[PDB]
Amino acid sequence: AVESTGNAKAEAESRAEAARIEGEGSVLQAKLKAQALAIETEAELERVK
Amino acid sequence: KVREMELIYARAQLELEVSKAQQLANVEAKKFKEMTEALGPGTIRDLAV
Repeated sequence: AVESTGNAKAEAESRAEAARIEGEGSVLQAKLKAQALAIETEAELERVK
Repeated sequence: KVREMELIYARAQLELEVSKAQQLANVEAKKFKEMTEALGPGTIRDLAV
């Protein structure tokens, strides 16, 4: 019981432990993407204006 | 920002559109009036008579 449940628990815990990292990284990259779209559409806005 | 700039832009192009259309409507109506008065207002009634 302790071996099998411990194994599956460690495995799924590793899964979530990774997923939170790519999640937060997705957040920071979402922020950089937000700035990118921001300044890009802003500078482009002068052109279309 | 893009909906706003597009809004004022379209507002400008549209007011310009109704303006020019009003102008052509004016020269058209004036030309037609000058012609119909040049011809004789009652003569056309005789033409339809």
